[PDB]
Amino acid sequence: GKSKKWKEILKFPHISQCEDLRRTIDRDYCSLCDKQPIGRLLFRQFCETRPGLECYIQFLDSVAEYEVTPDEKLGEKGKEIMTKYLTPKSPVFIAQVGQDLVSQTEEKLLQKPCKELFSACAQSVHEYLRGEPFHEYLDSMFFDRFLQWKWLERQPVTKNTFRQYRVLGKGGFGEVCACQVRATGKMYACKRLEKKRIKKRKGESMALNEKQILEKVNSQFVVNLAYAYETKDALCLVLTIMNGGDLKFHIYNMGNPGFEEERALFYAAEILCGLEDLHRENTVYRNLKPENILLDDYGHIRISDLGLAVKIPEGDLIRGRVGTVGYMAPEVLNNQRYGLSPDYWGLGCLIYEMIEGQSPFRGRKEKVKREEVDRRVLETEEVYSHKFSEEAKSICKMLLTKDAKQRLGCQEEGAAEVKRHPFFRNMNFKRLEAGMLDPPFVPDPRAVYLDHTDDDFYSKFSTGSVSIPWQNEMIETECFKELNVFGPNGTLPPDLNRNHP
Ligand SMILES: Nc1ncnc2c1ncn2[C@@H]1O[C@H](COP(=O)(O)OP(=O)(O)OP(=O)(O)O)[C@@H](O)[C@H]1O
Ligand SMILES: [Mg+2]
Repeated sequence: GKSKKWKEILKFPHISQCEDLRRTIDRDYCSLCDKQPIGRLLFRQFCETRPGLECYIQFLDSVAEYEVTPDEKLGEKGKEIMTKYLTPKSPVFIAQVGQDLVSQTEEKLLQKPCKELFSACAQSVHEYLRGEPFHEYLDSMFFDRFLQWKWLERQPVTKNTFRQYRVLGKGGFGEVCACQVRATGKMYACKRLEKKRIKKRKGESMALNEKQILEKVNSQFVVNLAYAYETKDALCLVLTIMNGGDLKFHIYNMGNPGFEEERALFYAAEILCGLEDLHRENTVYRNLKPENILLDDYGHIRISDLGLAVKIPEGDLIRGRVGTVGYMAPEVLNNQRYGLSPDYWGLGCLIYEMIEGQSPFRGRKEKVKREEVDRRVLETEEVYSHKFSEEAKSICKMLLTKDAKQRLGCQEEGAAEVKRHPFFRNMNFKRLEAGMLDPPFVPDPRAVYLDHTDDDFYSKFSTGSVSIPWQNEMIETECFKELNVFGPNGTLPPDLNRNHP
């Protein structure tokens, strides 16, 4: 439900207003033609204009198809790409790949198909497009149009930018509205943080830390920040909305308690991919527990509640002793200096609890004081049942290795070590990362499953819209599709023409 007036509020500014942006935007190929959703479409749209560029995009498109293709049909899709782009006769023959590079891929398929067959040629294409095609696209009307989208992105976010609907919960610092953008109609979830609740607690530092972690992560498996605006009586964090309920609910109230191993595997796989993205920024999450893994409407999961997460300077350790009783890694309970390893401890606790329907150190039916829980965590070896394949016992007791020095993924290799583990022997992370795999359970839609130091913090926190999620909102809500229109027969529309404003 877009507002009746949306075409105006999202009206492109005239190109003449974007001059500041033009000189300040850093002209990085990978950012402007790929990381930024709308710049990606604008560049691809620029390549369709000239013919002989268009085959390079058609190629990269099919490589992406081939990299997820079911392993049974991998080489079958390879042959098709070979007879379309890697053969001199074909009309969409890509020449900047070189007759060398293709002759090598020709025997790569004769030497059995792997997902990285065409990865060679693809880089050859990206190395070319970064060159001449990019700098034409910059001095073209499609980057002028990209600047207009950026102009709208940087526009100021206020309470009137949204519609705050039913409240889905209550939080430590405030309630969690279910807000909608007026112009686009996209649904999000507000995290309302009452003012004085921060002021009395001196929680500014941990509030700003959360906002900053949230906006620096672009992951499918971690809640994303789309907006950070301040109001007269709160500070809002607009995030990904997740209505599928949380994992705790599905482990216990929907479960046996517990999942089939194959069901738990899917969840683990995504949680693992989620942790990998946090760990690219060398950020540690530390709050892994079932009730913090949320499900969306399609049935996929994301990691929620990052208020306990901190960036770690590369090659430096942190100290904490924070978390939840029974989901705290040994090194945390001992208040030792640690790195990212607590998060693989948490993976072990999440895979165990999903298969067995209870914590690896606390019976679902057990009364135990906090002390004995921790004692077990540090001293007792957990037990497994016939609910666990050999493969699943293995991964868990490796992730639940007391000594974080011999714990999975805690070596230089990292999460790559964990994906290889035989528990994911049947999991295809490329297709998972691509959404090709169907979640095991799909949730039914209609279900319930006062000074200047503050003025400083306020403005540091209230930075506005986040770039990547805001451009995705435009595309998703077909606001890009409708508004991104040019002139009849490839001519300058009036908003991109300097001759008449
Ligand atoms: N991404 C989201 N989408 C929809 N609702 C969400 C989302 N994230 C959190 N919530 C809701 O927020 C409510 C709980 O609030 P919140 O997590 O902020 O603090 P809490 O419940 O007091 O405990 P804690 O923060 O320590 O986990 C729940 O009702 C949950 O459904
Ligand atoms: Mg919270």
